[PDB]
Amino acid sequence: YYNENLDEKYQLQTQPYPLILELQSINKDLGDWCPYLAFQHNIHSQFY
Amino acid sequence: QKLYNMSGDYGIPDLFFLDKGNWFTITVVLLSHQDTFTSSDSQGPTINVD
Amino acid sequence: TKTMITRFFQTTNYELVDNYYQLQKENTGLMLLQFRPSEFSRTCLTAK
Amino acid sequence: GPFVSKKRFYVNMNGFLKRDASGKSLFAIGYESLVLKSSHFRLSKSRPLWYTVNHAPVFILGGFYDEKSILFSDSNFQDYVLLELSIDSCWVGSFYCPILGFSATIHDAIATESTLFIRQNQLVYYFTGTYITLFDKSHGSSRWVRVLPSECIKRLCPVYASGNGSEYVLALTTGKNEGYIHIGTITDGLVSFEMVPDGWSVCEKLPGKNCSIDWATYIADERNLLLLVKIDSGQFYLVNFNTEFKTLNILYKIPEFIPEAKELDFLVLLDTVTYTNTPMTPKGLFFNTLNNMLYIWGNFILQSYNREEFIFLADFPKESTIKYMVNSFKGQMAVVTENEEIWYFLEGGYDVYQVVPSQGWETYHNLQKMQKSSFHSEDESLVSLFFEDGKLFQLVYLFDVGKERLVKRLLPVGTLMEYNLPKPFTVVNQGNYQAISFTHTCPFKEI
Amino acid sequence: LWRYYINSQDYSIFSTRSSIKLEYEGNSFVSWKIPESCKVENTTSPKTT
Amino acid sequence: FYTSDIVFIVEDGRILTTKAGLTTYSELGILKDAIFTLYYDQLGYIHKLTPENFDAGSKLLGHGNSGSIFGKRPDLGFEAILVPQYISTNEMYFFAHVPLTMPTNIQWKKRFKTIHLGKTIEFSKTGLANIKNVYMHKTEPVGFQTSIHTEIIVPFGIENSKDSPCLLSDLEITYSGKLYYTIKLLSKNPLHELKSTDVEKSVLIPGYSSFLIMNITDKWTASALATMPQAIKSNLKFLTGSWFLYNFGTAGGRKWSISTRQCNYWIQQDSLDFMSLNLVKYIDVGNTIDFQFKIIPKAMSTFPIPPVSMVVGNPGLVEVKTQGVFDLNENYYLDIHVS
Amino acid sequence: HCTWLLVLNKFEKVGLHLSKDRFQDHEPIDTVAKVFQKLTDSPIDPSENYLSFPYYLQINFSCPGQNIEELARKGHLMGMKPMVQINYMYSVNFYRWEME
Amino acid sequence: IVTIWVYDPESASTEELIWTAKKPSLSSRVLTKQMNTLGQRPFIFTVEK
Ligand SMILES: *[C@@H]1O[C@H](CO)[C@@H](O[C@@H]2O[C@H](CO)[C@@H](O[C@@H]3O[C@H](CO)[C@@H](O)[C@H](O)[C@@H]3O)[C@H](O)[C@H]2NC(C)=O)[C@H](O)[C@H]1NC(C)=O
Ligand SMILES: *[C@@H]1O[C@H](CO)[C@@H](O)[C@H](O)[C@H]1NC(C)=O
Ligand SMILES: *[C@@H]1O[C@H](CO)[C@@H](O)[C@H](O)[C@H]1NC(C)=O
Repeated sequence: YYNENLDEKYQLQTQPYPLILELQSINKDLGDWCPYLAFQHNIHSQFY
Repeated sequence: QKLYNMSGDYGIPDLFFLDKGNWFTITVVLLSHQDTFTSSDSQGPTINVD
Repeated sequence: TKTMITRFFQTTNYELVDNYYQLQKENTGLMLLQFRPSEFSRTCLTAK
Repeated sequence: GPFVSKKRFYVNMNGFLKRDASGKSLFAIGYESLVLKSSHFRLSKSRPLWYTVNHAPVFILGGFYDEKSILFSDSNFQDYVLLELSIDSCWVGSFYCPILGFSATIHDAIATESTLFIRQNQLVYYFTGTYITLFDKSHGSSRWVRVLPSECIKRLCPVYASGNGSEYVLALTTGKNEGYIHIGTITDGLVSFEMVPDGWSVCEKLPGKNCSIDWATYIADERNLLLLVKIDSGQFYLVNFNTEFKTLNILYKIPEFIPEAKELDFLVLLDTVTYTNTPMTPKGLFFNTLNNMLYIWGNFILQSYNREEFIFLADFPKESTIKYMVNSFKGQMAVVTENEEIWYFLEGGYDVYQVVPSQGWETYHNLQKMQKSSFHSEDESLVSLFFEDGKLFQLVYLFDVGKERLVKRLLPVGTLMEYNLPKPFTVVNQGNYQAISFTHTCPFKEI
Repeated sequence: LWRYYINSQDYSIFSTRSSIKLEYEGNSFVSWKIPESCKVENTTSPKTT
Repeated sequence: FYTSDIVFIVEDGRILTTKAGLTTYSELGILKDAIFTLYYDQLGYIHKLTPENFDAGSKLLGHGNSGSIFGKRPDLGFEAILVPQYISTNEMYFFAHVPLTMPTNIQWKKRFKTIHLGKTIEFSKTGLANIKNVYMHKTEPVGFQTSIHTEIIVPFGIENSKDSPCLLSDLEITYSGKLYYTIKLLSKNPLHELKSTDVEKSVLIPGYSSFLIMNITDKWTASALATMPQAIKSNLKFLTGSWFLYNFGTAGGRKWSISTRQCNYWIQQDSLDFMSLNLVKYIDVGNTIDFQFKIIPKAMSTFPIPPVSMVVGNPGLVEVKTQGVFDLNENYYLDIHVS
Repeated sequence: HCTWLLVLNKFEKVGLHLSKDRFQDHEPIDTVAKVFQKLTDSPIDPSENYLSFPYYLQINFSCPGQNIEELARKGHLMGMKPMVQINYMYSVNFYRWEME
Repeated sequence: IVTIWVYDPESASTEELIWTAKKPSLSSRVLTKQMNTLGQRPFIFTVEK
């Protein structure tokens, strides 16, 4: 959040956003689900 | 006589003796419940069990 | 449970051939791979 | 053939016997001229069983009502005997220490390997048995030898472990040498006591006009000596004395009031806490050198990993005071209070479970009484309890008519924990009907 | 318009020992509505835990 | 000798069965014929012999079953009141109710006997348990003389709210005068009440004693007897959804039965020349013979106790050395050397 | 169910008494040489010297509902034999004895 | 040079939560040495190599 007319110490205030929890609340309202239990691999890198 | 290798009692031993760099290992096999893990546990390359 | 193991290799022999440097150049370069499940939807948090 | 369960017995060497002129075996420590009555156990309370852990061949239990008798047992109380001691019962008390009411009972019976110590009315006696597979024949004693003749002993404390091939005992004094305690060494059948804190008393290096020692544990490893000190006002200090060096350092200051925690199970005693109004009463301490664990007990349970930060285990109620505690040295601990109620602690968590007054004990007691057992009666009085290879035994007295007798008996804590019936459950729907399905509390099915 | 804050940016810490700060902005406000499992400190205030 | 079965024919036509070495028995069935005899052939099948009647069995399997001739396996349970009680999550007590002021000579109709040891108890609603011990106690608990310690497999069906409307209320159990127990319904709604058909029912709460509702003295008050009444010493109070009703009574039709269980053990033998059920082995002087068996348990297994008891007929001419170990999946391996 | 019973006997009172004798002798005694002089067809050389411990361990078992003697008779007649394992504990003085 | 200590988000200071702290607080220090007594030590593991 940005707002002028303040004491110069609060003109830029940062607040987190728990997107995962909001998405899970929406999904509980809706009722979708993941088709697989798990998907594992061993690609621990990006450039081989 | 004196027994050196026997098929006696098994299981864990009570007491261990170590001498300058020797080691030992144990294996714990855990049998989990029916639905302990859900699909939210698969976040990356391995499911976290902690 | 389905478990897949895949191996990447080349099968070229460079003995007794002509244009060794040209053949070497023709079998070099970059390529990109990605791994993903068959069908997936929301509520599935797997980074591909 | 038929199946008979595996059993373990102890066949240890008795060293306190002798033979008369007719060739009949007698006891060297006392006369077997007393017959067990039911008035021995009707009013007495339970007492601890003190011995060196894996090395004592003889078990002795003292603390009867008004007699100089002890319960003597070779083996592990599979059989016992009641010996009236041969103590001269002389009196040498005078004004040098305060005079208290005489009591012919035997207090603080300790049985170290090859030597057993007793206390009776501020006097300490020891007897050294003759063992040939341990040491020389001439080291054994012919009668009870009185140690510390010029000192008035208020308490005797045990050392469970052993270091440098020797055993140790502790004596806390009163009247004279208030800040000093005595450390007694047993080596090869020879005992010798030492005035440990040297010339200066420990009250000088500690706040208050004068100080009193209440309890002590001697760590033979590291040569440390941890001790509880009360001061003139009433605050308690846990302090440490080194034996190799001659130094002394304050380790902790016990709070006056217990901390409060409405729903927390463990509380780290920081410098910012909230106190209740009821006072604290530290009674004793216990050090385990296998896991470097320190316990302070009394009206509470304090647990320390190092000797700097302490944890209050809040499951123990503040209205119960721990009379004593025993340890299996394998991760389990039994706490016995003054109402004869028993609690169980496991070192892997932070919970203390009541076992003896409980539903599981009621179910187990009823099931034993309906299987026509011979160890269980409707009227019983706990005499003592101890550990044996990880199994918690208790020696108890059965008061029922026709079978008034002292028996040792298992206390299976796993069965009691399984039989504790009030547990979470759900009214599940199965087979187009309903059922009581108990929710699983363990995190894993099998190991 | 209301929201909730938690003390950790990581959500692999989020469990039953965490605290959730509920904040409401608006002219009209009566109370909070929670299940019987959860408790709220000072259930009439707009900024609560 | 094949299948090691034993059958006794007792007058009134009952047939008792067992296997050799076993210390229990079952009841195969009944047969009211005038003259008959029973015959086991080489393969283990059982025949009934009568003039112009050589019957082999209605249903025939691959192996030599001993109950082919009988139609349906009999119910081994009697007609009495069974009051249950939890002792753990998977263990249960059933108490048998002998009524008061009733004759001594006819007592045996309302008691658990030794036949029921090793059987299973089944409920018509749902549920199934296996009997593992039978206790007799004629004096200390009043109204109950025998009980069975069983292990729960399928966790039984509880009583509905439509058939019994007292469940939607708060209970209060107080000690009555001589030995009864007054059960009062705190909620005085005239919709709930206590119906007259709710007699000979068991009210239980998991964690306390169970009660058998014997008399109804009011529209919201019953009088009941208590199983193990020695652990109350107080007054009790419960909530709406914390206590449950069970109908194990004989009124309106008894709905519980006792019958034999299915096979629970497998014996694996990978070595040939030992697969026969009958074996004769010779040994000369000095020479020894050894054999090894595997036991796979299909159900809960005896972990400390080995599941095989072995006896030797004449031990004075033979020397038998046995080794036996368990496993993780609870398989049991044993080997025997004989000289 | 059925449980073991173990008692201590003297060397000269093996069958005469079934009561308890206490562990009072800590040296081995030499009343066994005459028996070993008669083992002429056994691999017992006269040069080696034998002498016995005092005391025996006497074992039976008891199981409720039956008496001890017929239980022992049945156990013998069915092939049963007790197996005994003795473990010794080392002393505190490791400066005079070894830890083994 | 990196300095590492352990902290609990429920009972840490306000500075340790906005990533502005320079010295561990009382709770963080006590928890850190209690974890060290049980034998816990951190290490930094590079990802690309
Ligand atoms: C099975 O073993 C037990 C012990 O290992 C035997 O029990 C013991 O039997 C003897 C009988 O000779 C009992 O001795 C009696 O002692 C009293 C008092 O000392 C004495 O007055 C009697 O004259 C007699 O000597 C002994 O008390 C008893 N011990 C126990 C613990 O019960 C038992 O006899 C053995 N069974 C068989 C069939 O041999
Ligand atoms: C010495 O300390 C004890 C308590 O340890 C106290 O009772 C006594 O009054 C003290 N002596 C003096 C002179 O204050
Ligand atoms: C109590 O039970 C007896 C015996 O069946 C019966 O005669 C009596 O009427 C009952 N009384 C009540 C109030 O149910």
